[PDB]
Formats: sequence, structure tokens, C-alpha cells
Amino acid sequence: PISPIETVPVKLKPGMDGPKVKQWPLTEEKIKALVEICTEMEKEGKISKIGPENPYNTPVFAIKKKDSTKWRKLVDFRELNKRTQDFWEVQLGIPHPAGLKKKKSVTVLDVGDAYFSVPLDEDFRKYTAFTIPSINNETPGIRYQYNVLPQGWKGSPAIFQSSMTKILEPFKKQNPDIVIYQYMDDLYVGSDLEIGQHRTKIEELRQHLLRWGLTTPDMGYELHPDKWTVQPIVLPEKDSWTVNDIQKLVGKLNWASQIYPGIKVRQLSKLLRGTKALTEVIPLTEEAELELAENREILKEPVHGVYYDPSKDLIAEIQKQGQGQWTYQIYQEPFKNLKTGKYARMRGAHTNDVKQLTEAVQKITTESIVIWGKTPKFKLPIQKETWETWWTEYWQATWIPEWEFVNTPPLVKLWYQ
Amino acid sequence: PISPIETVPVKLKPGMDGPKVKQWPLTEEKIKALVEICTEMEKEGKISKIGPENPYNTPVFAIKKKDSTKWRKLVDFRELNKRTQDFWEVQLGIPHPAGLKKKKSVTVLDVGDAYFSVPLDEDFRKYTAFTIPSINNETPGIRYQYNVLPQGWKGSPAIFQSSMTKILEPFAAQNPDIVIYQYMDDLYVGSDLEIGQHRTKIEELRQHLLRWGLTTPDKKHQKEPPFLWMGYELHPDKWTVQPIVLPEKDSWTVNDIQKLVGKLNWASQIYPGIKVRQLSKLLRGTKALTEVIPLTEEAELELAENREILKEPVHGVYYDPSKDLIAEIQKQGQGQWTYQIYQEPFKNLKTGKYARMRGAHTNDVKQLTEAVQKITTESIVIWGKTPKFKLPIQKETWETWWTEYWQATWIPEWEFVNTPPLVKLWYQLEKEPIVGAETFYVDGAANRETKLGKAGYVTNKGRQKVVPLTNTTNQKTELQAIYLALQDSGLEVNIVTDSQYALGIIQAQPDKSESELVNQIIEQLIKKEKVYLAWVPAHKGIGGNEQV
Ligand SMILES: N#C/C=C/c1cccc(Oc2ccc(Cl)cc2OCCn2ccc(=O)[nH]c2=O)c1
Repeated sequence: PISPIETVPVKLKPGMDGPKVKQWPLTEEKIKALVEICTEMEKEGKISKIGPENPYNTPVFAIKKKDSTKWRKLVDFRELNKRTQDFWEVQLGIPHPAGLKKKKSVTVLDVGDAYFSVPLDEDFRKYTAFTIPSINNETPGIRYQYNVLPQGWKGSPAIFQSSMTKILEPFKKQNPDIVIYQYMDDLYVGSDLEIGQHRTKIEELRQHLLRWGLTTPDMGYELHPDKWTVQPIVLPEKDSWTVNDIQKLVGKLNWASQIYPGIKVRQLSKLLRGTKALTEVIPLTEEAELELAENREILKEPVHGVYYDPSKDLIAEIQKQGQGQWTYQIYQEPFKNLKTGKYARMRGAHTNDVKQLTEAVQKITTESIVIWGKTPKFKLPIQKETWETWWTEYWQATWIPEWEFVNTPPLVKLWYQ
Repeated sequence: PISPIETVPVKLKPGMDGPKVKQWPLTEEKIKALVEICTEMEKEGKISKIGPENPYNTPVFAIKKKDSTKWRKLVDFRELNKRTQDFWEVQLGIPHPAGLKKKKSVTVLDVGDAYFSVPLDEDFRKYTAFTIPSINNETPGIRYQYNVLPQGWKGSPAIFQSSMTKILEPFAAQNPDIVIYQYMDDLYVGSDLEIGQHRTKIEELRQHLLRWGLTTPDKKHQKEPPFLWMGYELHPDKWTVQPIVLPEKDSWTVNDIQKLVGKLNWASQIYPGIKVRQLSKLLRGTKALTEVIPLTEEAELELAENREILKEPVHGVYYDPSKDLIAEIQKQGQGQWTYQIYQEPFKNLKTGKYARMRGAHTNDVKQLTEAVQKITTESIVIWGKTPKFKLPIQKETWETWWTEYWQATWIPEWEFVNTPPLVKLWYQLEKEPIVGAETFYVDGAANRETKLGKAGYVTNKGRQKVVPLTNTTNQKTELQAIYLALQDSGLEVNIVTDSQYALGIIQAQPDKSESELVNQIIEQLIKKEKVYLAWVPAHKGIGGNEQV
């Protein structure tokens, strides 16, 4: 299009070089799709081919977007983000509303295309370099860099922030109770309205954004954050117990003590005094029921001294509970949980583990965005190469959270369900 | 000059300057030998005699080759190389022959004087300046600099590749019928065109390259198949590795073991069944560089097996995109796995092997999954697609495992081929406590100083045992307790342990390990009809009976 004004100068923290990150091998299918997409973007001026004097590289992937049958290009900007935006969450930083999580419904719209209009600083372009790989190393890859604000770069909405504010200004005046937060390429819109009125208002915002030149490609995607809390730990309830069941109970309670220190197991541990068969039925005493009940009412009331620290990173642990169910905890420090939850989707065996874990990660990340305005670093119960191979199949989002892989779970599986 | 090729702009690293290293040395013997070079290079426009102002400098040596009739100039660019901007990396990996498509004809062209045929960015040229010295007596040295890509300069390979690509494009644009692979200096062209028109096309490419200043073989066709390339023999209808030579020695050296397992690993690409385990297990000790390392019986046996495998030549085929990609895996039994990738029954695209050398405990199913992953990765790299799998495991076994497994696992289209040995779970622990079974409360402990320690059990039937141990740790004692309870119980047994370690090893359901203890425990668990392992927190007085 045109440069409406000059470019916003982009800088890196002094003493920091550009991203150099190897490109993952891709299927011929994804390579072809990337070739088409990038050819079209090259014809539109969005990206340009570069020479060998550009050392930098950033990974690219091909995803199906959400429900669509056509390919989308997804650039992994995490490294460039760490090397730039960490100074740009200050200089250009976008404030995060603490009322968004309190709304009864939150709809997510994709505003990314808006970035393609605005030019990028000439000096900074070389840092956006990416490579379309070739099969079997037959040729060196096809190399491009961005001439416009790239999607996935956290600096893009930071630069486009003023324009977005100006565009959203009229809508906010006619709708003062609607909360609108911008995270990367997405717009989160909260309301207390009835589902129908909420969707009507969302379509109003869509048409408003559309008549101002901002296109958006929009069950549907909508959240309900008012139900989001830290789930209580549950003790198994049975008519008649056994030695084994009581052992499990004492174990789980003793584990829960690391969270809620005011738990006393002394009575339940006595209930089996001598060496006994695991299947031996032990009726609980009065003191045993007293202590179990005293440990129950203390376990349904949330912890003390748990607050979100903006300085520390968010950490999300996920464990596989079997039968399509997964449990997760979001925490800054060990044993202090900011959020916990459980995810399950759909049966029929059409689903597999990797798909479930991927959708779970996406959901947890979206929750974390709505709540704290930033993404947690995941600890994934999956083999590294497996994940790195199959994650782009089911990935529907425009952002990539940080992650690592955990090889050492204990029995904590059934303690979290 | 060589101007028609567009120069690539180059900068020095931020906050640096061209190399100022001054060289007076050394000798009069090689000096005029250097002038005889630099004159002919100056005439060809590759270098230029430079004025007195603002020079930097770089060391220059002269040296000779065998069959001495031609001398050679050598410049050490190390400092300048340190001082120049990073460039996009030249290709790290090379194309794998198993991923190449069969073409009716293949031609290998090699451009000579490659780097010297590509101009260097003007403003940067002053940093390549080198000086031919003298005997003095009021004789300032002869000064030069490069107008082209200097040999040994950091930017030369990348800029050459770029230039070659751009030069190739107007040709390849008008010739989609033929395909040109570009590797270092060499161009490998191939086509399904008839031999005559193929040859004519090759000559056209040669002339096109010659107009850009890039020389190509004028004698015969040059290389004829094979085609010994990067450690391969490339035949028209087949590919193979180089001839592999396994040396025989009385005294094996750590370096020689390195080279040995190197050649064997390389051989595993094509020759199936190669086992690298024992010979590398020797190398597990990384100590010094010169250490003479004695063989083990298993290692000599392994080397012998490999020698018998390498007895006869084996050739792999090329890839046909119209045919399915099949991968087949077999277990070698030692924790070693082997696989073949083929579109056809009697011809392999390639082969390979997988081994888990990390961690003490694992099982066959998990290892099979890992191998499948490695093969999937390799296949995506080479052919750009994932293969159909033929696996020595049954649907029930794997469904059971991955449904019971804590990690998320992924498996593609795969079918059951019944080839012994099959992959199976040798035992399964009970998910619920057994009724009518003796309950063993087991424990073990050790002194971390004396290491003596003990292991034992107390049952609900009133039975008790305490066995003293020597040279052990709390881990070993705690596992020894479970083993002890497995020995003294019936076909159905309930075990209660206070340790997360032992529970962790057993619940992982390993069928093999690096510990004889864990192995014996495995054999016992296999012999048992029902085993229920349960855990309780220690020092809580839940009926576990301990000692110190
Ligand atoms: N130095 C040295 C060469 C190195 C070299 C390395 C890689 C590829 C290459 O040649 C090829 C070039 C392009 C294509 Cl589409 C296939 C090729 O098939 C190669 C397989 N082949 C080889 C020879 C022949 O007679 N027929 C064939 O189908 C040459």
C-alpha cells in the first residue's frame, strides 16, 4: 500500500545480536503451501528475498489455522521476542486490564491482518529473516525478510497500538461496559451480556472494525472466565474403607500438607495399628471421622499467601489422567498454585494423545492470557522430538508459548483427580 | 573485468577494523615465486596493486604441492575472518542418495577458479590488502588487495553459492526439463531427456556459465559413473557406501575405536544388522587421548558379526515418488534395534539402527516408539514424508501400553507383521489390591558410610525376615527388599513399600536394565501370577517396620 507516516524505529537491547535459529524439516506438502503463500506475499510487497549477508533466521511452519481447509503461515518469533520485546513491554508496552477475567463472556477476534498495512523499520527488517526449507538438502532454502510488521512479533501490536486505540475509540464510547484487550494478533472482548446480546455486540464490533478497513476472518471461540479459580483437592468418599484405601488417603493427605500445612493425619494413620492385609475392612473411629471431616473443610477453602508476582515467570504443569482427561496447574513458585484445572474434549477414538495435549496447551495459554496478560512456560509430558514433529498439526493459534519436557513424574496423577 | 556479476555488500563486525597485522618476513627464495603469481593474478583482474594511503595488512605465505611444476600462494585470513560480519550458513547437510530420484542421465560439472571468478564488494576490498616484502635497502614492499573472493575468507562460500544461484536462474528458467543440484563448487545436473539432447543441454549450460566467467570441464565429459561422492558410490541404477575397511590389530587404541565405530556407523546406512553397542561401550570411558584399550569378548564377537555382514556388498535403490514408503523394524535383543526403509521387497532405499544408551531402565515398547520417532524424523528430512510402518507388535499390546502410559505418544499408520521376537509386555502389575493374598510390608536401609545395610519384610501372616547386605546403598537395599518379598511369597503377592524410588522403577514396568538386581526382580514378577505394589509415606507409623 503506502507509508502513511515514517517507520517506528526498532532497537534491540545493547549487546544483543539478532536471532539465529535452525529451520525444522517440513513435509513436502507444507513446503509447497509455504512457497505459494510466500510467493503471493512477495507479489504484495509484504516480504522480500535476501542475500547471504543476512546471517539471521527465524523458523516458519504451516498450519491449517482453525477449521479452514487452506494453509496459514506461522512464524515462530519467540527468540526475536525475547531479544526485542522485553525492552518493548516497557517503551511501547500495552497495559493489561484486570477486569477482563471478571466478565461473564469473552470472545476472541483475529485482528492480525491489520499489521500488513504498516511498514517496518528498514534497519530492523534483517532480523525478521526466515527460511523455507528444501527436501533432502537439495538446494539451500528460500530466504525472505519482512518489509511490513510481521504477525507473531510482539512489537507489531505495540507499534500499531495507537491506530488500534483510535479505531476502537468510537466503539468504546457507545459500549462503556465492554472490556477490550489486545494480545498480539488477537482482540479479547468481554461482556456481561446474554449470549445473544454478546454475539450481537461482537458482530457490531466486527462491522465497526470492518468499515474502518480492518478485516477479521470470523461452537465458536468464546470463554467464560467467571468460573476460573483454583480447583479444590478432593478426598475419596466411600461407604466402607479398607487398609489399602486408608493408606491411599493418608498418603494423599500427607501430600496435601505441603499445600495446606494445617492438616493432621495422626488419627487416620493409627486406624491400622498392626500389620494387616490390604483388603481388610477397617471401620473408622469417631476421632477418625472427626479428623477426616476437619481435613475436608480445610481442603475446600483456598490457600493463604498466594499472589501473582509480575517479575517471576508463569509455569504450567500438565499431567495425563487417562481416558481423554488431563489435569493442569499454573504456578509461579512450587506448591503455591495461581490456577488449576482439567481438560477433556471428545470421544470416538478419532482423537489421540498429541491432539489432546496440544488443545490443552492452547486452552491453558488462552486462560493465562485472559488472566495475567502473558503466557506460561509449559512442562510437557511428551517426548521432545515427538512434540516437535507433531505439534503443528493441531495448532490453531497465532502465538507460540515457551516449553520444555519432563521425564520424571511420580504417582501424583491420581492426587490431582 | 568480472563486473557483470553483482557484488554482495559486506561489513566488518560492529566496533571493529580491518586487520593491521604487519609482515616483514621472510625469505628471498619464495618472494619472486610469489611475484610470478601475483603478476598473472593482476593481469586477470583478480588483484590490484594499491597506493600508500590507509592500508591494512594480512600475512602471506608461499608453498609447493607434489609434482612441483606449479607453485602455490597461501594467505592466512584468520584475523580478517575474525573481524568480518557473520554470513548465512552454507548447507550443513548433504543430500542423501536414498532420497534422490532416478534420472535417465546425470552429469557432473565442476567449476574451477570458483571464488576468483566472483567479484568482491568494492568498499570492503581494502581489508584484503596483503604485502609482498623485500630485502629492504630502501625497497618498500609490493602491495596488493583482492578484487574478487579471497580463498579462505569467511564470506567466500556463501557469496559464491549466492552468485552461482543467481547465474543459474536465467538458465533453469528456460529449462524446467532438467534439474541442477548445487554443491560447493560442483554442479550436478540430471534429466530424463534423451542422451543426445541431454548432452546438448549440458553444453549449453557450459557456454552460459562460460559467458559469466565460470569455467567447466572441457576434456571428455570429465567424471563418469561412479561418481565417488562424499563417501558414496553413485551408480546409475543404484547407490552404495565406499568400500569399508575394518582394520585388525593386537593393540586397539581409543582413537582407533573411534574410527572403527565411525566406519561401522557409516556402514549401517546400507549394510543391515550392524551392531555398534559393545565397541562403543568400550569407549564409554572417555579418558585421555592415547589410552590403549583392551577388548571384551562380546566386543570381539560383535566386531566379528559386523565383519561377516560386511563380507558381501549391499546396494540401495533410489526413490520413486509414485510408490509407497515402507519402514520395517526388528529388535536385535540387546537394546539394539534395526530398520530397513523400502518401496520394494528386495531393494532397500536405506537401512539404519537405533539404540537407547541413556538411562538405566526401559522397556521394549517404549524403545520401539522411540525408534519409530527417529525413523519418522529421518523420513521427513530425506523424502519429505512419513513412511507406513510394519511393526513386530500387536494392537492390544500397544493400545494397553499407550493408554497406561503417562507420557503422550504418537503412532502413524502401522500394521502387524509377525516376526519373532515379538514385542510384548512380559508382566502387568495389579491396579487393585488382591484378596486372599499374603501382604508383605517390606523395607531396607543402609549406612551411607559403612555401606553394610539390610533388607527385609514383615507379613500379615506373622512371617518375618531380615537379610544383611554388603557394599550397597538405600536404593539397592530397598529394591533388595521387594526382591526378597518376591522370593518368599506365593503366586499372588501384595507388597507395601515406603520408597518412591523402588515404586518408580517397578511401576515403569521395565523388561531389562543395567542392574542384575532389577533384572532378577523382573524375572520374579514374570513368574508371578498377580503382584500388587503399593506405597505409603515413611516415618508416619502406618505399619511399615523399619530399623537403623
Ligand atoms: N561427484 C558427484 C555426483 C554427485 C551427485 C549427488 C547428488 C545427485 C546427483 O545427480 C542427480 C542430479 C539431479 C537429479 Cl534430479 C538426480 C540425480 O540423481 C543421482 C542418482 N544417479 C546418479 C548417477 C546416474 O547415472 N543416475 C542417477 O539416477 C549427483
